[PDB]
Amino acid sequence: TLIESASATGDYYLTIVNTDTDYTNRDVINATALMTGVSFVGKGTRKLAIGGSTSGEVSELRISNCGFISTAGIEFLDNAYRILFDKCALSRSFTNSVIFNSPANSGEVIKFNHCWMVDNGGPFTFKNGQFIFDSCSLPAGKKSGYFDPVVALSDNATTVFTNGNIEYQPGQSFVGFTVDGSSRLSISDSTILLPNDYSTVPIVNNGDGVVSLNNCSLPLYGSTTIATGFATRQLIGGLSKKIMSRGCYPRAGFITSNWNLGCIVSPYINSVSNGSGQFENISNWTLSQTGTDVVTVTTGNDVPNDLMFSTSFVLSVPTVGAAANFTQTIIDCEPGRYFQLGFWAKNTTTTLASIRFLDQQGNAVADSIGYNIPVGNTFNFYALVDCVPPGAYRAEINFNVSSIVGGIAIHNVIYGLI
Amino acid sequence: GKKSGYFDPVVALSDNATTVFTNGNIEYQPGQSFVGFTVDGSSRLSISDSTILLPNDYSTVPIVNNGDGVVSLNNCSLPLYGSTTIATGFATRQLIGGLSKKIMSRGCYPRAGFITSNWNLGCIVSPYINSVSNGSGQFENISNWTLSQTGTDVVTVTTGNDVPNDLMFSTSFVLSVPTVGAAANFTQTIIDCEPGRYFQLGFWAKNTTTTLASIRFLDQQGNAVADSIGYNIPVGNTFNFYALVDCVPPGAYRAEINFNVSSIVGGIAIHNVIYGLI
Ligand code: NA
Ligand SMILES: [Zn+2]
Repeated sequence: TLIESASATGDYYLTIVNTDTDYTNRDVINATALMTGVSFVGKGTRKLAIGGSTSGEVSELRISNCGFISTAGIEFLDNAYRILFDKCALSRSFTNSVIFNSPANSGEVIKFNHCWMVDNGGPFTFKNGQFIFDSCSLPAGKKSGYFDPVVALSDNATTVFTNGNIEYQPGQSFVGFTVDGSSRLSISDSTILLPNDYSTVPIVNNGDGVVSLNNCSLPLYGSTTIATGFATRQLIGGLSKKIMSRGCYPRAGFITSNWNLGCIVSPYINSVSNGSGQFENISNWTLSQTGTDVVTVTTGNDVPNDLMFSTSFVLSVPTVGAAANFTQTIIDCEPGRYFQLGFWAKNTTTTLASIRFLDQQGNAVADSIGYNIPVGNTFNFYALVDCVPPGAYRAEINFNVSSIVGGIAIHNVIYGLI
Repeated sequence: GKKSGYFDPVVALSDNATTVFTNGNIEYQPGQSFVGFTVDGSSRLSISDSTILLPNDYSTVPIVNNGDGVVSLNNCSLPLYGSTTIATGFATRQLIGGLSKKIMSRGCYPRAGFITSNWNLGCIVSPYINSVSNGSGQFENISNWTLSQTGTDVVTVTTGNDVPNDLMFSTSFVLSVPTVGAAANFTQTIIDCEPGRYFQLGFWAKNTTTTLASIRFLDQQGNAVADSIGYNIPVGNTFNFYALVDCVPPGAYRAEINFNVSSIVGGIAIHNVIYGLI
């Protein structure tokens, strides 16, 4: 354990260089390059530097069984790439955690293997570069009074997060990943664990950014505060529509009668069309009367927020005898795969929302799943995450209004596979 | 790169070998160009969460899939924009060569985006990721296509042998504009859309009229769910490959590939139209 003294000055406590600038010797030297078995305990003022404009290429360096605790971060300089952090701790950092400010001749396959990265007080700045997280855990929480330890991708950076855990402790709530410019984030075979009071989103996708989720355990049931102030109760924020998810599932299941506790992956995984009345008509929907009087439908400007749409459908029940079905079907079904269904609603009549799955001949292939929307004068988000049944060809979203004189505003209807 | 004067350092799978390439980088230095992976027999290659980086004058393909081989790409950064020399002499400007049609790709994307007005700089993953049918006139008719007149006189369409190469099809569509007043749309729609996932669109064209090619996405009721992406095909007397790689928009149910010809007496030969998800 190397504890930095209080009198230590400068910006760096350790700089890793290669005074051999010769090509012939590079592979010979870098094959055996090793730093192992040291815990560095800083005082939050000095960084670790890798490379340098005057250094030879620092690559294929194994940093194994090492700790970088309470430092001012790890900074990549010129000529630093393919560094292997092999089971290391990078925790309790001050001001910065990892600095990659697009240095020259740097960034190829930088891998964190089984790394413990928690309680940091500064961002992971990935301006370009290629970063791999494998069986890592982060962020747990942030250093109180400092900056969010966000993994911030910008320019043309890529980041893989696989076989790991994205978890926040109770009382911790901040964005963990941001994707900007033409950056890309891929998360696979991992768990994302959010405490009950988590009120933002773990991932924000901006610009030309891409986010892809693959066989991940997701917190899609239980919370009514996730993504407070976003377009929907969604796991991925931002306005970039380049969102992909396959094989993801609710962590420990989903109580299908409590759509009020549901969360979707993203509002852009949506094969519904005109799901918020943005066409200023009801194209892709049919309204089938079932009572004595006529239920009416219109498109209005009463919305919970205008982050995606400024319109909503409004179904009106003028008499106790009026009743109707408001229906759209979506040809987008893969049996055995989970789907997401979501919508905002403000209901003052009796509305039964349901989904069922039909085959190519229109036969229902399984029992429908219904949910009575609570009555009230506020918008609330509802979502269902469940598995597509065998034989399904098209999903059918239906709203049945009846019984009570009033109406329901329906905003941003969403259905897609995750 | 390769050792100068020696053999290609190709990763050559034969018989019943398997190979996984994950979390890594497949990159060639400037001035280096050779096939990096070959798949033969009943071998299988899977590439995941990796980058494939090709220099400016790279002129072949990094992967060749032969026989009963399988190649699968998963969430990879691909060089799909910028080069007109990739896969020189192959059936299309494609990243995977060979004749094996067992090609899969999900979650792949152009490395740093795609300037959607420059289809002349586009590259596709594979011509076998194709849900277009009769995309090259191989049926000797225009099944799955519609010709709709929009001007005076009549634009005509035939299938003929005018091709850039015979590696996949020996036929092409030929649209002919007889007068300056003639105009028509030549359209196929493909029900194969996953919102949020990238698509590939590609075709060979040799154009002496005014041809606006475009793709747009329609819902199940035929409404466009986003602005169409159009590309004016350059005029000339040579075949060139054009491609667009972009993201399927929300609400998309069917992709609509359209060629609008008008204005100039002449024609356009269209060869090996390709659309699929990657
Ligand atoms: Na269909
Ligand atoms: Zn893996």
